[PDB]
Amino acid sequence: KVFGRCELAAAMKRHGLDNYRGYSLGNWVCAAKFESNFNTQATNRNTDGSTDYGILQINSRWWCNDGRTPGSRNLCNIPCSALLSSDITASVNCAKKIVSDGNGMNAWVAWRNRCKGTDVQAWIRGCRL
Ligand SMILES: [Cl-]
Ligand SMILES: [Cl-]
Ligand SMILES: [Cl-]
Ligand SMILES: [Cl-]
Ligand SMILES: [Cl-]
Ligand SMILES: [Cl-]
Ligand SMILES: [Cl-]
Ligand SMILES: [Cl-]
Ligand SMILES: [Cl-]
Ligand SMILES: [Cl-]
Ligand SMILES: [Cl-]
Ligand SMILES: [Cl-]
Ligand SMILES: [Cl-]
Ligand SMILES: [Cl-]
Ligand code: NA
Repeated sequence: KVFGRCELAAAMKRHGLDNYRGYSLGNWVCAAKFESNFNTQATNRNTDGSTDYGILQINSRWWCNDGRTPGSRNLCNIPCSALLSSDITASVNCAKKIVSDGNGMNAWVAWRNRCKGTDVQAWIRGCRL
């Protein structure tokens, strides 16, 4: 599914991401924009052989099982395929675990490089929330 901006903002808020670990909704929307362009089916292969999956490009090195990442973990206890669903529940639940791991949203390199410190409220401006 490719979400609309405000559509995704509303979904993330309904799943409790808004201000989760202190990160306002626009941080999450911004991250999803640059990770996936709001496409739940986004995948991308890393240099190390892991793969990032879904709206928030969650990686198989730690977070999910794809059967093809040697030595990896599955700390969200999900198949990585769950992260590609039109239903964002699994991506959100797993993102809550990631952002709690100690480095906050810096776990998303793209967040650090493109969202951190910017006017992230722009990403939710206008939306009925
Ligand atoms: Cl929308
Ligand atoms: Cl947009
Ligand atoms: Cl918020
Ligand atoms: Cl915001
Ligand atoms: Cl990489
Ligand atoms: Cl597993
Ligand atoms: Cl497997
Ligand atoms: Cl594996
Ligand atoms: Cl393969
Ligand atoms: Cl594990
Ligand atoms: Cl599995
Ligand atoms: Cl959803
Ligand atoms: Cl889940
Ligand atoms: Cl933090
Ligand atoms: Na894994």
